[PDB]
Amino acid sequence: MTAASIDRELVPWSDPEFRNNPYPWYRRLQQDHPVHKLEDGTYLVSRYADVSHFAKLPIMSVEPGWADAGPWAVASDTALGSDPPHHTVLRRQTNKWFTPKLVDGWVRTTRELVGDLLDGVEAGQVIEARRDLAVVPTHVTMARVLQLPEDDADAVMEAMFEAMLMQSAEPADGDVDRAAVAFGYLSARVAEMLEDKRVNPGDGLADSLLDAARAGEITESEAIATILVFYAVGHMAIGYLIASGIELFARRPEVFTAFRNDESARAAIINEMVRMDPPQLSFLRFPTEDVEIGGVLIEAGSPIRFMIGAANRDPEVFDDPDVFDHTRPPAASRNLSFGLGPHSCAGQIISRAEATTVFAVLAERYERIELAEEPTVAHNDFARRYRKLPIVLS
Ligand code: HEM
Repeated sequence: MTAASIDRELVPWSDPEFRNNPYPWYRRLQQDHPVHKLEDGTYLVSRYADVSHFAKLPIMSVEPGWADAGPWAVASDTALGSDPPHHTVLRRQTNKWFTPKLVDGWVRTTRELVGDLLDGVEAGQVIEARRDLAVVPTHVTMARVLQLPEDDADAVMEAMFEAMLMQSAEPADGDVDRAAVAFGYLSARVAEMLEDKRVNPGDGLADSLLDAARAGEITESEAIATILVFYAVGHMAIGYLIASGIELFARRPEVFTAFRNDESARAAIINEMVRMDPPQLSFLRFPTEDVEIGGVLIEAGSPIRFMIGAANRDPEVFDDPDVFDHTRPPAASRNLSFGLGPHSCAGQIISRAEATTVFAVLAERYERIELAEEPTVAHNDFARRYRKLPIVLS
């Protein structure tokens, strides 16, 4: 045995079966190696109590990983790659556009587009739900908040699929070059859109970010990067959650019937979907001083990968963690899928309302969702993805 063969036994990042369902390997990792140092120097932290306490500490920086991330170093000029104090100012620029009463307006776009798609079908028609119920409605919702052209969902989704390959812990040969191609496309399309906006300003979130850079609250590079990331990821993790929830309502029709029959249960159904199938499985921090976790001394500047998916199945927190149950008590009703601490997801309020909206419009019209064929997926060790989800509604 070697350190490398031990790591492959515990977390075979490239293995198709581990990509399709990592949860059996997470259970072993969490039981026997809850703070595990990989041969590359990354520490894997997988117990809920340890991720929830340590990952949000102020000593946990987000700067080093994104700064060294090649094509992804665009995130250094956003909240995702910025520490406080300037992190607070970058987040106020977007948080102020996604308060609950503003989100109630933005998700009218999601409702209108789902209603258009459903009005157009014949009875028994196969709907490709990944594009038509998840990616297009969410892309256009966010493009309309930004006040950017809304017609490019398919190329933006292809670009982001290519850009996410290199976020694997074991990128394939060529994956960093695929991300440079993808970001080259998105940066050129955003530059063309913002040149049009300079000449003809509107009053959306992209104009608010450009005004904040002109006022000196953020830099021009931070305005442009934040517009690019909200535009490009508006469809992505939220499109995965909507497709995952549609597959759950087909495989477990009694959950869709409960969603139909009890409005007061709808948030908790969605949150149980989110606990069980997080679209992002982990995230990195780099502590600014030495820190002991699980009796292991981690030196300043080491990479710590907090394993969200593994934590969300911790039987110290959730009884029968592999069973879907939307009636868990208040102390076992929350999860780490939108992160925590200052970098908790800047899309959380709009994402929960977009999923609520797509599921509510389907429940207004239909009693049952069925899979027309098995779904086609393209998961890796970092991010989950559907390629195709053909369904029939009745
Ligand atoms: C409208 C869609 C979304 C947008 C625009 C969006 C945007 C962002 C941004 C800008 C951040 C960084 C915030 C900061 O560093 O202060 C973030 C963090 C995060 N998001 Fe989202 N997000 C979206 C949907 C989702 C969904 C649906 C999930 C999972 C259910 C998700 C999971 C996460 C996680 C786990 C983080 C924390 C990453 C870290 O701490 O390093 N996001 N999101």
